[PDB]
Amino acid sequence: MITHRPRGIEHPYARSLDQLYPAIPIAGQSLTIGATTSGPCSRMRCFVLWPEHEQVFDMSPVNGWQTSIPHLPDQDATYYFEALTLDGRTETSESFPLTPSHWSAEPVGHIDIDGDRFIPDSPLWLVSSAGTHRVKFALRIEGDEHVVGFGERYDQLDQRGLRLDSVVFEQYKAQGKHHRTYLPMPFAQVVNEAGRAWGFHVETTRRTWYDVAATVSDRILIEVDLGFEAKTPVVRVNTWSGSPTDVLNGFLDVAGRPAEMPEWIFGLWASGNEWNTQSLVMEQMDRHRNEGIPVSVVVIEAWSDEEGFTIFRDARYVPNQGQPHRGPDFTYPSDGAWPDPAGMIRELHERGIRVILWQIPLQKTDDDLGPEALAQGNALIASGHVVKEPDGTPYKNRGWWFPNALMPDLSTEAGRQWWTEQRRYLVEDLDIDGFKTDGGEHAWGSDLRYEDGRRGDEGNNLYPVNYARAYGDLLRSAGKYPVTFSRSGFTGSQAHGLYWAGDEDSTWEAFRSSITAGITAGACGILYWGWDLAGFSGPVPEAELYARAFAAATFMPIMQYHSEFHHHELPLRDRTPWNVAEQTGCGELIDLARHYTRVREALRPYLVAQTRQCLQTGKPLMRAMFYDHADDPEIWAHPRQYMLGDELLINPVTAPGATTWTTYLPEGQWEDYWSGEVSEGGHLVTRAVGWDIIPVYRRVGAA
Ligand SMILES: OC[C@H]1O[C@H](OC[C@H]2O[C@H](O)[C@H](O)[C@@H](O)[C@@H]2O)[C@H](O)[C@@H](O)[C@@H]1O
Ligand SMILES: [Ca+2]
Ligand SMILES: [Ca+2]
Ligand SMILES: [Ca+2]
Repeated sequence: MITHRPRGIEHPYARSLDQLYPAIPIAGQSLTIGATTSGPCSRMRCFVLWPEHEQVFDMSPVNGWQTSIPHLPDQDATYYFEALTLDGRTETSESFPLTPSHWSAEPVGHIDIDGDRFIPDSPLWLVSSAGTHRVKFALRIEGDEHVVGFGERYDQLDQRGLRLDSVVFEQYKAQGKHHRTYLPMPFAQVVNEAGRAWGFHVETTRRTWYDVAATVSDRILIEVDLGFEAKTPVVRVNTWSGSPTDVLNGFLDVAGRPAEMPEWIFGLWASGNEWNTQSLVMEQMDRHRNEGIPVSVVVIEAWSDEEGFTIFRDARYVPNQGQPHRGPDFTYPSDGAWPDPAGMIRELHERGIRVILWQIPLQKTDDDLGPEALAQGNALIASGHVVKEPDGTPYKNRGWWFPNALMPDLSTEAGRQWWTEQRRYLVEDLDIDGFKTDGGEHAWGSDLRYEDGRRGDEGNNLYPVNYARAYGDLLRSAGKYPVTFSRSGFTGSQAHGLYWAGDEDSTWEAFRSSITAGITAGACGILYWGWDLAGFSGPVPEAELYARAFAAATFMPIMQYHSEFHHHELPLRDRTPWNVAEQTGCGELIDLARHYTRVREALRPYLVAQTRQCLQTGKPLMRAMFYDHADDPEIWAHPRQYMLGDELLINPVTAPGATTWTTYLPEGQWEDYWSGEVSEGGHLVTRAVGWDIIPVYRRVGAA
């Protein structure tokens, strides 16, 4: 048969071979029409039925076929495809509607917005006979203003001069180079060089695009998807002005505010994907103890049966019909991977170490699965609590990671509870302390259905917010802090747990990119942020990178090392101080990890106290210079310097071969963290940088 889907697979940054490009066809511009066949074909044509004119296009093959209409007429039409199979059948497709759109400056909708930066007659509305699909409007920016926000960004702090968008996506590595993110938000601050700021927030969970004075040097062009249903269009844009802090506080009053968190999150977090037995985990924690490199949290990713992510690997149990297990349901073989998971967790607690288990918001449907995971899958579908296609059947994951997996519907209390009830015994009976809530970026499709009544145009970006929320609520209901550790999010994510910057190679550019990610994330109210120090993917980082990154990571909100799955191949890829020391032949890295973990522990009361202040003030912890020094033009030339709380100015060393490093100190008296040497502000200062030093300066208080 012939397959044609007007929007295609709806990969946000890519197009399939069976769609219209553009997906919302535009009168005047060109229209590319693709379709696929399930068997081989010698020929295919596209018939287009306008009122008085018929046209037939000989499509060219890329089993994909394609043609294009160079200048699209402004009339409603219909189209269908005719293919000739190699065996001589003529196949014919369904009938499809073509309703070309145009931009009009007529008051089709209303943009509800205050403040004097809105351009009164900039609104353009993309309209057809089907309705109103997108709006395009503008805000003016002045020659001394800088733009920071749009969530976690990996390319640069100041977004002025760039074209970007805000859609949840998984960009596997090089997020900076590709200009994408796991955690965007349709919000930004605009900060001038006299200390005053304004901000804006497009109140939607639909996709938004921004041209931040790239095309028009004094205009921020905003484009907003109005969505599948296409209803009289009203777009609400919240706005604030005052100090940079007033503006971020504005947004948090709407979006949500960070939670209180227990002090144990500020110790070193140990992680490695190939710690996949109880003995591998304990071997590493005993090594931490014996080396004097204290760890406060261990993350176990490869803990489960790798089918349902609810049961420890090799656990034995009576089969359930998909209802939740309790802890006494399980017997653990002595010679299995996890002989006594409750015993591991108890012992680790007795040592002061908390345990976190990886989770994914996907239910595998491989044909390899055992009976328990199939039953768990059928029970999820049977509950109704599954994201659905327009036809009502379950959404099958369109990615190549976990292909065709189901996606639990976490849009309602009942669906979140259904999903997390399967995991409750882990918290209540085995006593885990939290979850690495990975993923959430898998929902592609404008026309998907959620139980809250949203379609995919609004629900898909909202998914990771609901997802982190789900597990937080599980943990609260079990008497524990909502320590979730997530990589994706949206407006609302501020209130739900901790965040890390995702997947990167072990490179200097990724180190730089990660700093930028933490600062930008802080600037949109993601307070509890971390990253995989020195990178998690590929060969172990070179010694110099690990040294510089470990140092930097000591002065960031969440400090952890992690390593990617590598099939248990050789050499070992752990980012442990000892493995990186052995692979690099630099035994000194173990001492250095001792040194900086001692600094980390001494830093913990400051991290606790400054976090508490951040909750009241609204200011980030990992804090861009403009929050306290926006009246100093010179801060913008040093965008990878940042404040850690009110008192410390941090400047990581991000270049190999560096023996000195230069820092810009803002106005005031400053004190070298390591030597006590006093410098006066308003000046550049230079520091020797042995690997035991990262430039850090403390404000000099009154005597
Ligand atoms: O064993 C659990 C799980 O491990 C790997 O995935 C973990 C990986 O997922 C994302 O990429 C995160 O961003 C990383 O930090 C994590 O290490 C395997 O790929 C997966 O198949 C397996 O189920
Ligand atoms: Ca049972
Ligand atoms: Ca005790
Ligand atoms: Ca198979």
